[PDB]
Amino acid sequence: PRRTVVLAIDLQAGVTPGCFDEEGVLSRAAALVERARAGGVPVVWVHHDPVGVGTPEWELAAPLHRAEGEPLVRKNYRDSFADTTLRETLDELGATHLVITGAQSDFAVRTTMQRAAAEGYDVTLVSDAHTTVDTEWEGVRISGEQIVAHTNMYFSGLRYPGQEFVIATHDHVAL
Amino acid sequence: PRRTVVLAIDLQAGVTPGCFDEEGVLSRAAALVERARAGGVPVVWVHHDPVGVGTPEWELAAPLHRAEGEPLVRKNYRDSFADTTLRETLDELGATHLVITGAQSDFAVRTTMQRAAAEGYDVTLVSDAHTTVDTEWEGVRISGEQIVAHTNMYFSGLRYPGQEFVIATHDHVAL
Ligand SMILES: O=C1N[C@@H]2C=C[C@H]1C2
Ligand SMILES: O=C1N[C@@H]2C=C[C@H]1C2
Repeated sequence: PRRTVVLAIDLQAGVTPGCFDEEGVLSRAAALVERARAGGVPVVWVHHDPVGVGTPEWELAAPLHRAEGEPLVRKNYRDSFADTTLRETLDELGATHLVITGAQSDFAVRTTMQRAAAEGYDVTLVSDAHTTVDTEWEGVRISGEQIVAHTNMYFSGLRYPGQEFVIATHDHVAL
Repeated sequence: PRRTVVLAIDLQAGVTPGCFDEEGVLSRAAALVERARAGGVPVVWVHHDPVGVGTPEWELAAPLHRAEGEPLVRKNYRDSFADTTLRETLDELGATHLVITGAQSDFAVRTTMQRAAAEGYDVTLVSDAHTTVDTEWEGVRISGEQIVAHTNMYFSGLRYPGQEFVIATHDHVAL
């Protein structure tokens, strides 16, 4: 019995500013959430507490809004499963398939989606609904755009025995 | 009781050719393995069977050589723990800390090191002893060099409760 859950990670006012394609990604994530709501697909929100619990920066970035009855999981690390209520929350919902949108592509999203895969979930990465910022290391710059693209490349070929991984845009993903 | 194990991933003749800094990375991985051997630190080799089991491409890339008594784990997926004897092998050795070198940075290395973190290991990524190739996706090119650099950036800040993650060069890593 496949049950899909939309998992929206760290889409917070203090996280998304300055990210690649910021307005576009936030708009498509919002559309995805609305599509899920209309289809009766559960949405689970994840917030990174070190952004500053109790501050406006911690709250959802516009135009995102949490609806009544939608779980919210708070975390202190990149992995949304690490020392959190996520697994318990997903088990209570009977989730088998996670549709992931959020930020940042190379940190919380990267770590959570691979953890999800390791735990045995089917996972769909929403290719046009995650983002991050430009960075540089070891004397080379890597743009947010490159990281998003490389992230989608990686996920499109990800495989685990008995598990299914799908890459799709926000308007194509099967909910 | 911290026990360090050097985990050398997919350093195969059919994998490394064309990779960024190919000769350098292979030479430093070899040096690391020799340092580990001299220090009595166990080395565990991982080979990707889909490279072509029984073919020369599957075997270790020069100048790497496996020593007597060094375990070898065979796998079919990016995650070296997925449907393999890795965990059993590491448990038998009492491993608590994994020092990771190998290829490719963005596939088998990326997936194995994050899985290792999820499983609860302390992990050290050997910053100058992993590599991959240039690629492109969504109309943007990302060089092997950029992927290696971004991989090291990611790992340097990785955190889990009660776990330690270290980034260090092959000649600096504590064995
Ligand atoms: O990807 C991410 N989301 C939170 C802010 C930075 C990391 C943690
Ligand atoms: O990183 C990697 N090592 C093997 C060849 C490609 C992936 C699997």
